[PDB]
Amino acid sequence: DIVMTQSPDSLAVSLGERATINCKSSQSVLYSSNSKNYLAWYQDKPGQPPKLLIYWASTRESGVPDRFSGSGSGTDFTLTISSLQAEDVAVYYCQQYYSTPYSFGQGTKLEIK
Ligand code: IUM
Ligand SMILES: [Zn+2]
Repeated sequence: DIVMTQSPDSLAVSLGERATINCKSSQSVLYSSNSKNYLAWYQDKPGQPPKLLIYWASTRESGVPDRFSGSGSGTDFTLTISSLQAEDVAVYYCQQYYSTPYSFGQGTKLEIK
């Protein structure tokens, strides 16, 4: 199974500062025919359903501000929030949908320092 591993498990960043979250896939999720990374990022707020933030590893979902940026190819991916705002507090998850069963990381709890 393709296993997704996030780092760190928890991060306390100060408002206005940058938060960086890593996600590693056990095998490449970069499809050579497409040249696309089947990697997604979700933002999950307490008690709320998860919201899709970025897909194809770097494409932002409609409405998502550009301070959220996803990058990486193959096996190493990153979610960088430039200038963390109070509403950014949530657990962030990466997911691969390269091949079934689709899998997620254990999440990274992002908090205001
Ligand atoms: O808080 U919720 O998937
Ligand atoms: Zn901009």
